Amino acid sequence: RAIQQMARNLRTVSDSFERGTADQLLGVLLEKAPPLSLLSPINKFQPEG
Amino acid sequence: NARVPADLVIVGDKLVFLEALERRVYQATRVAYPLIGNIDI
Repeated sequence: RAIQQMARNLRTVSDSFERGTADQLLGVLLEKAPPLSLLSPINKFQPEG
Repeated sequence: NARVPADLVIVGDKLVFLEALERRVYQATRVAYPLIGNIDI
């Protein structure tokens, strides 16, 4: 009972930052980018000025 | 002659270039792209 029970939570408890590397690149990739309807004339109202 | 990538659309019976030069030229800059003129009513 000493062999089977730390291969499943340091395989599953040392891959937590392998549950760490998608949600801090959309909290400022989803916390440095707001909304839409204005991009669309970010290509219909500004080349020359 | 030289091969050049451009789009050619057939309309009626005439093969015409369909150029929308806003990207290659007049781009990211300070020139008035014509064809944006104004009308008065």
